[PDB]
Amino acid sequence: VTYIFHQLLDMREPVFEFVRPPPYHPKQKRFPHRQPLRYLDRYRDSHEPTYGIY
Amino acid sequence: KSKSKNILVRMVSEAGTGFCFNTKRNRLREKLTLLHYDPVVKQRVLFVEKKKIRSL
Amino acid sequence: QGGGARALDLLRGLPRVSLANLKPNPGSKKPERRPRGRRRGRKCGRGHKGERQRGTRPRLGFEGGQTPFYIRIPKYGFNEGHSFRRQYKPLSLNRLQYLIDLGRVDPSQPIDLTQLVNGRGVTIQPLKRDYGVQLVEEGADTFTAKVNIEVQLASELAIAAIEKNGGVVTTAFYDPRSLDIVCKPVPFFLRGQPIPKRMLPPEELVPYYTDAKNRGYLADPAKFPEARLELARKYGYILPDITKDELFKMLCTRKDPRQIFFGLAPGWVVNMADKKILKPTDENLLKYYTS
Amino acid sequence: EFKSIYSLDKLYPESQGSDTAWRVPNGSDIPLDRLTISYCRSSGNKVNSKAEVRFHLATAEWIAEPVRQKIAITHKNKINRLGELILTSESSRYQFRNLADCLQKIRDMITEASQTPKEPTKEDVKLHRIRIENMNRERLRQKRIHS
Amino acid sequence: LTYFSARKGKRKTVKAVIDRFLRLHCGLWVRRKAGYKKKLWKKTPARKKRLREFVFCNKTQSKLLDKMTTSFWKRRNWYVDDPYQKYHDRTNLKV
RNA sequence: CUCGGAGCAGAACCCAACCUCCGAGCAGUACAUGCUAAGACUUCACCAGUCAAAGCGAACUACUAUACUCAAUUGAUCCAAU
Ligand SMILES: [K+]
Ligand SMILES: [K+]
Ligand SMILES: [K+]
Ligand SMILES: [Mg+2]
Ligand SMILES: [Mg+2]
Ligand SMILES: [Mg+2]
Ligand SMILES: [Mg+2]
Ligand SMILES: [Mg+2]
Repeated sequence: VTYIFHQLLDMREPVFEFVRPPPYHPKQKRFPHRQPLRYLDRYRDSHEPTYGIY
Repeated sequence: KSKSKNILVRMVSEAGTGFCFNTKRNRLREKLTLLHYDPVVKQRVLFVEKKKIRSL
Repeated sequence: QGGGARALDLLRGLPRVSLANLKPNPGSKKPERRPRGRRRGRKCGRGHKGERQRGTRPRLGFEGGQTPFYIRIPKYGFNEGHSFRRQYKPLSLNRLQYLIDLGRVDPSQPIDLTQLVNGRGVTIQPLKRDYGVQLVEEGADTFTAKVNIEVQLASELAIAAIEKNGGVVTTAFYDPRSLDIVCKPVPFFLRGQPIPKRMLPPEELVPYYTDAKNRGYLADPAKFPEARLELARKYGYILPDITKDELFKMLCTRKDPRQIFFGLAPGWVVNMADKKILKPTDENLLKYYTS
Repeated sequence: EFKSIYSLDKLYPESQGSDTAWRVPNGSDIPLDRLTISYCRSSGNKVNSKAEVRFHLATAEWIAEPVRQKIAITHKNKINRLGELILTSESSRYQFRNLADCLQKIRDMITEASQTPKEPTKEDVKLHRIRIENMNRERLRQKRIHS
Repeated sequence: LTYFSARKGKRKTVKAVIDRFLRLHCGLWVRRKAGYKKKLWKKTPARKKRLREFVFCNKTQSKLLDKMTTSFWKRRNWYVDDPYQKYHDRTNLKV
């Protein structure tokens, strides 16, 4: 099929991917009582340490 | 309280990993040898009863 | 310009400001409440009988006899040894670049804790088990300054950022006494004590500071060229030849492992009043301070 | 100048010299000049950034010709119409780490091609279904009555 | 609680608290589960996993523990390689 | 004097009496009753308790196989033993 796109149709080959809906999480609360420590990771964008103003 | 039937024993892995798990056995039966999953070696291995923990 | 000029010409036509016409700003003086009168008297907000009104309710944390929350939870060593844990104030490359751009830290001279503290770049608390500064990678993408900087800890990516721009980074240990002195030298000089020697790292930290990967100050200089080249390869930049730089001598300036300050040796007494330096000549003293 | 018993000269007498630690070793696998490195923001706004490294695989002379031909087959899905092998990493906030990831992928590609591993890898689940489907497609294949 | 000590006239910490709870700088308190080392032979795997979790306290308990500890225990610490470093700061928290 | 089922309490939940009845303080089979993790339930607080997709690792192409049958079948912290 790459030959058809590149040679016959004279175009770049379109590639597609099956994308799943983003996972659901309930609204984050200030005191997540009785939830495990990993609760906080569910609402974290990045995995690399942050240092704020410092 | 007086009644007594089973006992709790420590089953120790024969793989030398030191992994142990506790199981219940009848007091009047012979020492247990069981095939149980050992996380250290990550596959099922033989376990042999070593000590009685308590009376159940 | 309706503010400054309108507020002062309008004062010309008002009575003189005196001790008889002053008042606090509204909202700064909340009223005081007294147990007098119908509203606030009688039981005076204490309720009726019980321990409440009499002032004898149990201690904080007591739950009426039920095994309290703060006791029925099992003990666990979350905070075990907290007071003996080493701490390092983070210094980001963003903050370091910011300080250089504003003239608060001078990149033309070696940068150590003293210069960082004097520029009010970082605040170190030796009494709170701070052992110095840790250079963190935040801001590496936009860090452009060429510096010779001495820190206590440095991340691999932070080291790469310093050395891609042609700078030099070294990791240097300071014991608690030395750290206090190097951070606030003037208070130390007013004690009239000879400059002490900097102690060696504890045994558990000797591997860190004797390793070229961390640019340890006790590491073999012959191993630095390879370590510097590895980071250049890993992060896709060309290692500059700093030997050809005009600031090469400054970039190489490093403290002796027993030296707290550049140009000052252990056992010297600083006479600030007379702006002099006293050096001991006794052989036994010189052996002690040089060992 | 102050020198104590723990001076680097005394600790490492063989490594003396002001230039010892600052020399660049003369004796270079991936030439950065030959790579086109671009930086953008991945879905940014998403916190992580993106680094892209693209080079013309066939023209690249720093890769052995047999290695060039085996990479083109294995990673045909990463080669565009112009013939440039495009690698992208967006796993970090820092452009440095993203570029380092892309460069390591190039080094892994060359290593895998040269290794020529004959070890039988474990079949993935998606591949298992395709194997059955390919088997039945061959089973429907016919031959001409009169060839 | 000792609100004013006889020697310093200062508030004191209840050390029973320090031995059981971790305070994250954002205000959250972490604890272990009661009974997580008790009679494991009679408890199911799912229950035992629940008992091993490190969990957060509620608002009321957090307020209580804050009162039972002095300011020293609420400062921002920079321990080297702290396992809990990431959890000291909240992210994407609304209201 | 703790725990479970039923009536009072007829239909979401909850609901008392020195109210009316019956029970529990185990047993049996497994030895992956391994690990891990979305989202939820909750005995009116807390503590405790309960159910779980996906995933890893197993089992598996005969086993209503995947959080065992079972209603309750139970005991915090400190401390002790190891
Ligand atoms: K009143
Ligand atoms: K009233
Ligand atoms: K503790
Ligand atoms: Mg009256
Ligand atoms: Mg009265
Ligand atoms: Mg009363
Ligand atoms: Mg509830
Ligand atoms: Mg599943």
